[PDB]
Formats: sequence, C-alpha cells, structure tokens
Amino acid sequence: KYIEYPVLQKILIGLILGAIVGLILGHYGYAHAVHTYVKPFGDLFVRLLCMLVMPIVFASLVVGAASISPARLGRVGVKIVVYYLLTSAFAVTLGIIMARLFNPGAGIHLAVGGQQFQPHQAPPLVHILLDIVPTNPFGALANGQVLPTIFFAIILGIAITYLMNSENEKVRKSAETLLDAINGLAEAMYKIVNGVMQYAPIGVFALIAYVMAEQGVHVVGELAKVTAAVYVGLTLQILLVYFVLLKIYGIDPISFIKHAKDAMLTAFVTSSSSGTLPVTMRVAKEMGISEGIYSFTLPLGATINMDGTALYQGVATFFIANALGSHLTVGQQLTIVLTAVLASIGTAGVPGAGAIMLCMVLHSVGLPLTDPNVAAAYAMILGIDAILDRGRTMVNVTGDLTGTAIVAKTE
Amino acid sequence: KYIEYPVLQKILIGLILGAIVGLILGHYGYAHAVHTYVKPFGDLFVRLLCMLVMPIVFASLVVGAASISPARLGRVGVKIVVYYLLTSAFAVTLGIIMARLFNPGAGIHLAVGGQQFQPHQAPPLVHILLDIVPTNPFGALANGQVLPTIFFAIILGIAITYLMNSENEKVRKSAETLLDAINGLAEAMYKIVNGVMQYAPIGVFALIAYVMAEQGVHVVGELAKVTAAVYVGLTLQILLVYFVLLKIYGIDPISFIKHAKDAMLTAFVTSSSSGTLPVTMRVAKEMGISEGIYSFTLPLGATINMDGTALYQGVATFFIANALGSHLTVGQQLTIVLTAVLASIGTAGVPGAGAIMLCMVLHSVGLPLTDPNVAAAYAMILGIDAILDRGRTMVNVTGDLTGTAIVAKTE
Amino acid sequence: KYIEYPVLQKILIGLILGAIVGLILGHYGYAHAVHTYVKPFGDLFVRLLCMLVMPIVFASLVVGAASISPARLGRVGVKIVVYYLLTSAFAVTLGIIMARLFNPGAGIHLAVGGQQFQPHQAPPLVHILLDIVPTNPFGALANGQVLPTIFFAIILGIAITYLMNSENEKVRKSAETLLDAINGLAEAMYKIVNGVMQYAPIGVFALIAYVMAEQGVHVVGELAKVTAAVYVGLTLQILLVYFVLLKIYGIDPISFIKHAKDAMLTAFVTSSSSGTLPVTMRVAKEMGISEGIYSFTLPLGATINMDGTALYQGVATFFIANALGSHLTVGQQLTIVLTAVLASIGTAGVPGAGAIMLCMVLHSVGLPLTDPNVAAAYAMILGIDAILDRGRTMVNVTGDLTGTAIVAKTE
Ligand SMILES: N[C@@H](CC(=O)O)C(=O)O
Ligand SMILES: N[C@@H](CC(=O)O)C(=O)O
Ligand SMILES: N[C@@H](CC(=O)O)C(=O)O
Ligand code: NA
Ligand code: NA
Ligand code: NA
Ligand code: NA
Ligand code: NA
Ligand code: NA
Repeated sequence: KYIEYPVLQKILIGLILGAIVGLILGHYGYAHAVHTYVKPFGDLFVRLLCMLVMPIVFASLVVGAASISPARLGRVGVKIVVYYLLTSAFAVTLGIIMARLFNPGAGIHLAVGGQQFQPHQAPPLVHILLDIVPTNPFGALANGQVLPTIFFAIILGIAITYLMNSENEKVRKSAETLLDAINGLAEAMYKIVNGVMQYAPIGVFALIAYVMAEQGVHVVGELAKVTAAVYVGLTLQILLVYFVLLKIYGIDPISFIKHAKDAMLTAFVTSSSSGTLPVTMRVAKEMGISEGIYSFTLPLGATINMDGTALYQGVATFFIANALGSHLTVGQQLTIVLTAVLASIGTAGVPGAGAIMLCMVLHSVGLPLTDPNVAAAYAMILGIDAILDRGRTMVNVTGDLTGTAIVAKTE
Repeated sequence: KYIEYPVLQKILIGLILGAIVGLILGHYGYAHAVHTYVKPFGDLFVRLLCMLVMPIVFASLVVGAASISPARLGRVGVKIVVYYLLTSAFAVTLGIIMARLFNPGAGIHLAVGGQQFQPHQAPPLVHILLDIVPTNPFGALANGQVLPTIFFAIILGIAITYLMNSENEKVRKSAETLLDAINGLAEAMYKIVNGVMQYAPIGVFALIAYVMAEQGVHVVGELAKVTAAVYVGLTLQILLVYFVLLKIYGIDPISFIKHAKDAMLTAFVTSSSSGTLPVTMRVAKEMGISEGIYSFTLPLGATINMDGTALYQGVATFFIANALGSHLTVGQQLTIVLTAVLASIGTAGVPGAGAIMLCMVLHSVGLPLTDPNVAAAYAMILGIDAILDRGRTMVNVTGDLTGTAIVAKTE
Repeated sequence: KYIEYPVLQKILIGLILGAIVGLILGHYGYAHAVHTYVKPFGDLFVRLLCMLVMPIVFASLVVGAASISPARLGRVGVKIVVYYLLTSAFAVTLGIIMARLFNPGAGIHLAVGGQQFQPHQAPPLVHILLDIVPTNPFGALANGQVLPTIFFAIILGIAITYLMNSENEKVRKSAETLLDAINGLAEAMYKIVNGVMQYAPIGVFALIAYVMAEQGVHVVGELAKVTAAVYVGLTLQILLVYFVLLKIYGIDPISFIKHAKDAMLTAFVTSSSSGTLPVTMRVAKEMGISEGIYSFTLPLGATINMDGTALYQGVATFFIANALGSHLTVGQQLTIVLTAVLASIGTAGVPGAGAIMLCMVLHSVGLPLTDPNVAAAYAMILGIDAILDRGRTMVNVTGDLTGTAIVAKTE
C-alpha cells in the first residue's frame, strides 16, 4: 500500500487537493458526480469517528474520574486539579465569546433537503435534570443517550477509587483489575483513533471535496473565519489566562515561554499532547521545577486539562448551530460550558481526539449527527480539523506547564 | 457542606420531619405546592435507586452464583448452603402469610391519574418458562427484562468456577480476572448505594412529605400496619424457624441468644450485615464455634442468606399490589417465593440494599416502576425503609450464626 | 439424575429413538400432541443455543483477531495463517458447489403457518457496506446485528495487541488484563456450550420427533441428502485440497495419513478438536515435525482454521434457504463465503460449536431465527448435527496437521 507519509501533511494534502477538486467541479461537471462517488468515503470516515464516541466517553471518564477522585490525591494534587478545571471552564466560555464577536457559520445556512433543522422542545427542567441520571446504565449507554453515560461513568470511577482504600484485599484487588480493564478499553479505542487518522487523508479529501462541490465558495470565508475565532481565542487564552495568572504568582512569563519553546512547538507539530510528554517534562526540569511535582501534574495534564480543546469545542458548537440557523438558548449554552469541559477531560491527546468528543458535546444540546443537517455541518469543521488541532494542542500543553509552575510556587 | 450526622438518625429526621411537613400541608396550602417543588427531589432519589438495580442484579448474581457454584464448595459448605436457601425460602413464604393475615395497603387504593393500574395478560406457561432464557444476553440485560439477566448471570458465574478447575493455567487464570472484575462491579455499585443513602435524608423527607400531603392520614395506619406485618414476621421467623431448629439439634437457644446479643444488636443499629461481620465472628468464638467453620460460613452469610430481607420483600410486594388494588395470583405468588430468595442472595448487606432489590422482584411479577401507580406505591415503603432495615438486618445476622451453629454440630 | 452416558451416543439415542417416536405418530395419534408437549423442550434447546451466539461472536473474535493480529506473530506464523485462511475460504466455496450439485431441502418446502418466507430488500450497496461499521458498538451488539459486532470485535483485538507492544508498562499491562478478560468470557461461554450439550439428548429427541411428526418421511430423504453433500464435500476437500497441496511440497500423502490416523480418528470420536490437541501434537512429532513449529501452529489450528466447519456452514445455509424456497443471490452468496470463514474462526472446537455459529451465518445473509420458517429449518440441521460433527471435526484437525507440515517444509 506504500502509504507511509506523515499523517499531518498527508491530511493537509487531502484537504487542499480535495478543496481544489471540489471547486473545479463546482462549475463544469456538476457536484452530483461527487455526492455519488466521493461523499461515500467521507461518510465512511464520519461513521468510524462517531463510532468511537460512546466507548471512549464511557471508559475515558471512568478513568478520568478515577484520575481526580477525591480522596485519591495528595493535597498537592487538589490544587492542580482545581486549576485544571477552572482553566478548561474559563477557556470554553472564552470560546463562546469568540463565537459571539465572530459568527462562524452564520451566512452559510443550509437545509440539506429543503427541510431546515428544528430542535425538539426541551423537557421540563425537572425532567431534564432527572434525565441526566440513567434508569438502566446498560440501556442508556446502549442507544446513544450520552449524558447518562457520563454521569454513570464518573460515579463509577469515583466509587472504584473508594474500593481501592478498603481494608479487604480481595476488594482492592477487584477494584484494580476492573478499573485496569476499563483503562485499556479507552486506550485501545485510542489506537483505533490513530488507525482512523490514517484514513483521514482520504476521508478529509472526500468531505471537503463534497462540501466545495456544493455551497460554492461561501465555505472558505466561513471556515477561515472559524479558524480565526479559534486561534485568536487560543492566543487570547494564553495572553489573558496564562500570562495573567503567571504574574500574580511572581513568575516571569516571557522567560517561561522561552523555556516552554521546545514543548509548545513539539506539541504544535506532533499534535499528540501525550506523545509530547517527554519534551514537556524536559522543559519541566529545564525551568527549575521540583521532581516530585512535575512528575505528578504533567502526566495528569497530559490527559486532563486540555482547555484549548474546550475552547475549540465551544467554538465548533456555535459554528454547527449557526450553520443550521439555530440560536443557542442560555441553558444549552451553559450546557456547552459544562459539557465541553468533561469532553476535554475525556479527550485523548492524540491526532484525532477532540473532534470525536465533539460528537459528545453535540449529542448533548440536541444536535444528533444522525440528522443530515448536523452531519453535513460537522463534516465541515471535521475537514479543517488538521488545521485547528495543532495550535489547540499547543495550548493544551501550555496549560499543563503553566499549572505545574503555579502549584510549584505555592508548595 | 457540613452534613456529617449518623445516617440512620439523619434519615429518621427526614422521615418524621417530612411527615409533619406533609400533614400540615395536608390542610392549609394544598399538596399541589409540594408536588411541584418537593416531589422532584424524592423522584431523584427513587431514580438513583432503581438505577443501580440492573448492574447489581447482574454482577451480584454472577458473584453469588460463583459463591455457591457446585462443585466449588466443601461438603462443609454444601450443608450451610442448603440451610441458607431453605431459610430464605421459608422466610419469604412466612412474609406472604404475614401479608395474608395482615392486608398491607388494602384500603389505601389509588389510581394516581384516575387511571387504575392493570396487568398485561400473562403469556402461555410454555412461553414464560422459555422466556427466562434470554435470546441475546446483551439485549435482555440492556433494556430491563430482569429474569433473563438472572438466569444468564447464574449460569455465567457457575461456568466461571468450572473454568477455575481447568487443567490449563491461562484458562484458570483468565477465569479469575473476569470474576474479579464482575465482583468489584458489584462492590462499586454498593459504594454507590452508600453514596445515594447519603442523599436518603432529603429524598425520604420529600417522599413521605408528598405522600402525607396527599392520601391524608390513611397512610400512617397502613405504613405502621406494614411495619407490624414485617416485624411480627421477623420475630415469628426467629421463634418458629430458629428457636425450633435450634432445639432439634440440642443447642440451648436462650444462651445462644445471650451470646448473639452483641452481634444482633450491632447489626440492628449499623444495619450493615457486611459491616457487622467482625462482631458476628467475635460472637462466633464466644460461643465455642470451630475456627474452620465460622471462618467459612459467617462471611458467606454476610452477603448470602438474608432471610429477614426475603420476608420483608414478600410483605412489601403484597403491600404494593394491595395498594394498587391487584390480587396476586398463586402463580406470580410463588414467583415471589422463588424470586425474593434470589433477590436476597443478590442483596448487599448495606444500608440501602434490599430497597433497591425490590425493583427486581417488581420487574418480575410484572409491576414495573415505570408505571406511575407502582412508583408511587414503591415510594411509600421506600420512605419507611430506615425503620424496617434495622430489625431486618438483625434477622439476616441471626440466621448466619444459627446456621453456623447447626453445621458445626453436625461436623 | 444418573445421566452419565457418553454424550455422542446419548444424543444419537435421542436422534434415532425420537425419529421413530416421530414417525409412528405421523400416523395414529396426530402430531398436534407432539407440537404441544414435545416441541417445547426442543425450543428450549434452540433458545439456549442462539443465546450464546452474540457473546461468543464478540469475545471469540476479539480473541481470534488478537490471535492473528499483525504484527504480533512471527513470519513463521504469517505463512500458516494465510494457509489457514485460504483453506477455510476454499472449503466453504466447495460447500457451496456441493450445495449446487445437490439441492438439499429443495423439495421439502414449508411455510409453517401457511406464510412463506420472504426477504426484505437488500438496501443500497453503499448503505450495506457502511452498515458493517457500527454506529454505537454497545447498541449494535445489544439488539442482534451481527456484522457490526464482528467488525468492531476484530478492530478491537487487533488494536489491543498493538497496546501490548507499547513503550509504557501500564498500557502494556492494561491491554493484557482486558484481552485476557474477553478471553475467558469466550471460554466460559464454551463451558456453557458443553452444559447445553448435556441437554442435547432431550432437545434433539424433541426436535427430530416434531419434524418427523410433520413433513412425513420426505425429511429423511432430504437430511440424508444433506449428510451426503457434507461428507462427500469433506472427502473432496481432503482429496482435492490436502492431497494436492501435499504433493506440491514433496510430502508423501499416504504415509502422512497413516501417521495422522490416531489424531483423525480421535477427533472423529471425541469431536473436540480442542480436546484432540495432545494427540495432534503426538502425531506432530511422530512424523518428524520441528518442536518450534508444531508447538506454534497446532494450538492455533485448534480454534482457528476449522475449514470443515466452513464447508458445513455453507451447505447448511443453502439447506435453510432451499428449505424455505429462497434462491441465494450472488452477493449474499459470497457473503456466505466471507462470513462462514469468520464463523469458522470463531467456532470453539467443542461438541456443539459450529451449529451455534450457524446462527451467526444466518443472521448474516438475512435469515433471522425470529422467523418460524428459518427456526424450523435450522432445528432440522441442528437435529442431525451429531452426525456431521464427527467427520467435520476430523477435517478441522487434518487441516491443522497439513498446514503445519507444509510450513515446516518451507522453513
Ligand atoms: N490533539 C490534541 C487533542 C485534540 O485533538 O483535541 C492533543 O494532543 O492534546
Ligand atoms: N441492610 C440489610 C439488608 C437490606 O437492607 O435489605 C443488611 O445489612 O443485611
Ligand atoms: N466440533 C468441531 C467444531 C464444530 O462442531 O463446528 C471441532 O471440534 O472442531
Ligand atoms: Na482529555
Ligand atoms: Na493538556
Ligand atoms: Na447472597
Ligand atoms: Na445474613
Ligand atoms: Na473457530
Ligand atoms: Na482446526
């Protein structure tokens, strides 16, 4: 098969090349030949992605919850946890504000079938709150229904950790083997993630080629406007979150960045925050950080605290909804700030990662990707994912080193 | 949050306090204000309970089945197992007879929506027997359908133990790893049980507060009549089961009870038969029981043979059905004696425990808690659970010490 | 219960005895007393079998996929794997040709309820290909839907093995515990297989007794015609596959068979390819095979490469379809060759085994066992399973030793 190129560029080749192949078929031989012979491969891609969502949403958050489960962390760790959380929970809100001064999508509106998308009425507040609790975890998990799966997963991991403290040894052992299996379910799903990302050049080619064949040249303006909102969201994250909470603790932010240079760029290119752990810890020592702290937080911030992804997912959600012509009620809107945090925690730190967990923040707020409108819109961001992914990863790692430095000053 | 009180009293505070708050709103401001702002919290409680049912029904009985799976028990254990079973199977039957000379519920009848509850016709005997076998374990387990889940679980655990006897070591190896995960699934669910029981003060408050707000003071008579049927069932259990099968084997029952004093009272207050194992074994030695016998049976009787719970579940089932105006056919009636035994086996030995497993003996015999009538009735018993749980636990432990004594005499 | 006889004969007693009991009730006291009092036990049997299908289809193929998962096998193994596959993929195709020059079924036509079976239209090619990918593995697995379950299972096991190669040791470990759990799920399901095969004498008795009571005697002609197609398919397999690819590599096939004597007959009688592994390796040395080769391939060919089962399954599928009056389109027909290979890989190597995986190759090609027509036909093959199983097993083992010999010559 000989297909050995570096996935990042590889995909970008799919993206640019497929874009041109889309536009030149915008005129000339009509897009209907694309939708018949090109779209299928893109659909295969999308299917393989919103395939992984449910397993990784479950196991990932049983792990993640076990990773934060109080009490199962030194008071050094409570600090870095709370920091990590409020950095994701601010970063997503920022992504909303970027989705406010920018309207990504708005002006691209589509109805696929001459049938515009319309949301089902939100049940009573009582019934939606009660509905986050599953009635039969197996059931809820089985057929979509993401939020119950979340709640159960978190509850599970947390309980598991409290099994590991038990007097009995059969009990603690059992907790170990189980949690250890759930982890590994997740990790295997991430191996699958990578495997799909090898198909990403083709799938992207087909998706953006199809989207370019239709919709004319509207999309480029919008997609670039989204990339705008995202990145200027990220650097606003850095210059307003990190640079501000660095001076408050007496850290020189400039030199901080000069030390983080290698880790930030390495994450920027590899886009595997987990694969950019050795360089992040090399940068950990290089700036005088205690062994016992950077050995604890950086491998936690590897999988937890990906606040750049939280931002990305907020922005992406507003792009989807605006592309469909829906206005996001200030209840699902804060269900974004709430959800994209947990989706950030669940995100792998791998080339694909956050886009898959986008499915999760979209199965919430009622935008199922079984609906043609949504699936079509999701495919668009998914096409330009390769672009956003790099800087997003960069901010995911910048968060880790930042938090480590702040908790390090106080201990 | 500061909420640190002892859960038992804590809950009793919720129960009494919420009762009064119910009755004073029985007059005055109509109950409709309760149902809007108070009932939601109780509903959250009930949902959290009938949530755990399916996972614990599966894993719990895979465990339990492995715990009794012949041949994986010494003939020292065969005796104590047979005893345990016939004690649960008599105790439930006794609970039915207590639900015969007492009619708990009967005279409380309700139709919630002015629509009285009515059972779907019982299919052919052939088809109901065949239906205990699931057609696709995953499916049956997933969306309710309790009995198949049981049969599969039991078959599974039993098979697992026969893997542990296999010549091969990869086989006998893996066989544990599973069983060890399934256990731990169960045990984690019990940690969750505890966690919900920390919400129990509120949920109970809301439930009996709502029930008192409507239904007037009818309920107090009935609920107390149920408590009656239960407890006099328990003491009839002791004085007719235990006291008789103690004299048949030459044990002095009076002094027996004086030794069991500490264990029975400890169980009575902690209401955690599992948490009352150290005192049960202290009382085991204190009355001259062999190390090799009381080290085997008492930690089995901790989770298995909770025949006071079996009685409770018989009575409770008749309370539910009688509260709805349904008469229990002597076909579902013996499905109670058959089921509530298995539900006793699956019960944890934890504060909540049996209250959750009622869901199981009610998804059997066809009283799903998805039907408003049933959920309303279940909420009532569920409110006064804290009361019955104590003496019930007491009988669960008294059974354990009794059986240990008899198998010890014969060995 | 005293039921201790050797299962093989035992079942044949059920088969012959029940056959006569069927025909004498063909006249005389009409079959309706059978269908009322005899059929239920057969139905119980069938339910217990198509029960195991989904768990073993999942776990079996996660294991099985891990068993072949490249790269985690030496190039010594690549050879024997490719051989194993193309032997199964030729053997099933041969079973189709045997189902062509014989028309088994055709002329037995039945509509059980005076309603002949008719297939739902096959969706677009695009949509069936996309549909092999599951949308929510949990869901697809839960309610039937075989092929998605397969695709996910294979992807999973393969990914798991790539976890076992990971730099990290927590990862490497977790992968082990998980994969190790899925194995053991499968193996336990095979213990259940055996246990059901202890009920086989009765269930078979009831099945062929019912089938003989109706349909007159024409069934005997058809069933024996199936046995014909099967066995002469097997010996055509040997004399055209094995004997030819033995001469191509300079192996003396006659003496080869004289050495394989003990293994072939032992497999023929025990019908447990897995239980006939020690004798297969005894014959491995007895004909001068390298320790490092026959210790690797023969324990793989135990569970993988059961090409006699693949043939059996092709023939059985054509028997079903022809018994219903359906002609197998050359697309589901090659879905047979594609599927029955995987079902062969998943097959246990146990007395029951392949018949259960027949459920799988029948939920593919769209012949679900929820439709009475199919279930009635499947029950027929299932009745005469005991006969085909022996020679089938024999060919399953002959394939293993053959492959071992050839790869041994080339290395
Ligand atoms: N690739 C990002 C995560 C994402 O794509 O959302 C990371 O490595 O952190
Ligand atoms: N709590 C009881 C069981 C139950 O609540 O049903 C025990 O410890 O035995
Ligand atoms: N019994 C066969 C498998 C089957 O029945 O399909 C074997 O041992 O290989
Ligand atoms: Na994450
Ligand atoms: Na991060
Ligand atoms: Na038990
Ligand atoms: Na007990
Ligand atoms: Na197989
Ligand atoms: Na074989």
